[PDB]
Amino acid sequence: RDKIRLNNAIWRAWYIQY
Amino acid sequence: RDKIRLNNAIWRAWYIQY
Amino acid sequence: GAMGSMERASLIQKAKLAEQAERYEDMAAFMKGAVEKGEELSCEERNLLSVAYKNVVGGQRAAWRVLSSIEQKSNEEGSEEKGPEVREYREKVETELQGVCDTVLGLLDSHLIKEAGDAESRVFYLKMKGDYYRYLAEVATGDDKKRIIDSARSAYQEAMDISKKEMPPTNPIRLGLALNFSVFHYEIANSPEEAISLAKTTFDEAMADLHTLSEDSYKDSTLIMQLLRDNLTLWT
Amino acid sequence: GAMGSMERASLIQKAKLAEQAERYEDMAAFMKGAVEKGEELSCEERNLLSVAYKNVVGGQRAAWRVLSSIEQKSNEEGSEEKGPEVREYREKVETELQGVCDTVLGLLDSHLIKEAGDAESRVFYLKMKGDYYRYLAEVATGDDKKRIIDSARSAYQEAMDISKKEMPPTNPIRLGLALNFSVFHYEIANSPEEAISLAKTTFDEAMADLHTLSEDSYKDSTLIMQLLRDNLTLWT
Ligand SMILES: O=C(COc1ccccc1P(=O)(O)O)NCC(F)(F)c1ccccc1F
Ligand SMILES: O=C(COc1ccccc1P(=O)(O)O)NCC(F)(F)c1ccccc1F
Ligand SMILES: [Mg+2]
Ligand SMILES: [Mg+2]
Ligand SMILES: [Mg+2]
Ligand SMILES: [Mg+2]
Ligand SMILES: [Mg+2]
Ligand SMILES: [Mg+2]
Repeated sequence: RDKIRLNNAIWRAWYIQY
Repeated sequence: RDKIRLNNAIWRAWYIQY
Repeated sequence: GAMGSMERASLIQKAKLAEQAERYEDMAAFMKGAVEKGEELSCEERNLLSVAYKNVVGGQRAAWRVLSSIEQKSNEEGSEEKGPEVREYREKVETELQGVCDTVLGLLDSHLIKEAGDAESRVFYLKMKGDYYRYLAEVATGDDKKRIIDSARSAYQEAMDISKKEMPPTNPIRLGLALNFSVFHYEIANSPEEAISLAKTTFDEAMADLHTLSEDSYKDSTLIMQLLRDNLTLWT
Repeated sequence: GAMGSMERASLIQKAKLAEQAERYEDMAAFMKGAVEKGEELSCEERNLLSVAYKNVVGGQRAAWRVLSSIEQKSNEEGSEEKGPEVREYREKVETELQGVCDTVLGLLDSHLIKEAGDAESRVFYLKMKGDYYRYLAEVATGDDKKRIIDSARSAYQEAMDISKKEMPPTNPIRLGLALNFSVFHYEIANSPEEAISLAKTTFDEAMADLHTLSEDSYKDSTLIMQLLRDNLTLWT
């Protein structure tokens, strides 16, 4: 779950950063 | 390195077990 | 139709084998073959269809992002080392990604949405429709991009209307739909306020009616509820 | 030749982009195009060629193993639920894996081995030849399997003879060759004693002449030395 959560956060963060 | 090592051991172990 | 001569049940079986083998292209191909038999999909089968294509396009999106990042460093003041190669390869990935999205949207329009009777299944496919237009939107430009955004919103919005009327607030498909429509608002439609608003409302209404959790799917529901909260953490 | 019209340098560039994007099929395709220009490969380029195809066939082998494991549980006393599906899909993976191995061995035979001048490069390609015959051996049967085993041994053995004559005991290619030939003995040729013997000798001779470590590649060398020791742990 926390793995799915981490992946989600990284993907969602990508948009914010780039 | 230890990741490459772990993968190697698991792959090599597969043959021994199966 | 490379799957036209294979039994429906055999295609469903091989999709599951492909899932276990993490062969998502194959899995998508098998599920496409199953859909083309013309029968409705069970809950289990819809999830297989989604998992397959989500992972395929997911790999393509990930690759697109890597190449896009590389391309940002290049073509820039200081890093004067250009060449057409990065763009060309990125466009190659882009074209393939578009090809897969078009395949999925094709299956949805012919013939999963119209053949759906259950309200849960109609929302599921409308959510999917919204998703694969969203993925097209991430790499599109100009008038093409505008049409894509409108199609995504329209699919999501109809899904939302049905889900609010027919499904409890903790239903995983309802939650998953609101989550992704929230993402649409934030990342595609350039409406972060509406993204936060929807995400929050969805979470609070799920909590307000937590008693509606289903024995069959509460793990899915709680996970999406956590994802909503995580996106809110990032976005605020 | 889908890569025939692209510049050699551009193909090498796109191989590296594909590596970063973890697009190993593409990477293999680009490096195949580079090889077919007819020029020798630099050290850097040989490694790209190997990394690409190693990962492609690696994914196929992994998938093959998953399906093979599933097939073991089925077709068995107690688990009476057979059907042809598992076999069929496994054979599909098998055929593709054979296709990739044949492509690689084709590139090696025409035209990397004969065009090689440097002793390091000749060993590199002979090691590769041994490897891709080994991968064919893992899924072959009957007289086909026998021919494959002999071809693997012959390629490995010639590589070993050249490497003992021309390269120091800590050279990463020499070490990598002995490691894989050791694996061949254990997993293919059914000679675990010779596998242990070779692995041990290689490690001890590397340690005995540790001073020969190269500034350019000691990390590769020490890693293979550790892999040798790890296989010895498992095998004894
Ligand atoms: O991780 C991501 C990052 O984003 C993507 C990555 C791969 C494929 C699709 C997407 P997305 O842009 O969210 O549709 N999303 C959450 C999720 F894994 F999908 C997900 C997981 C569990 C439940 C719902 C759900 F949605
Ligand atoms: O992990 C494995 C397991 O086995 C495979 C997995 C994927 C592809 C090929 C093989 P193999 O059967 O060893 O040729 N092998 C070590 C290695 F990663 F290759 C390797 C790594 C570093 C240096 C040398 C080397 F050899
Ligand atoms: Mg029928
Ligand atoms: Mg394009
Ligand atoms: Mg709202
Ligand atoms: Mg030229
Ligand atoms: Mg076969
Ligand atoms: Mg020996």
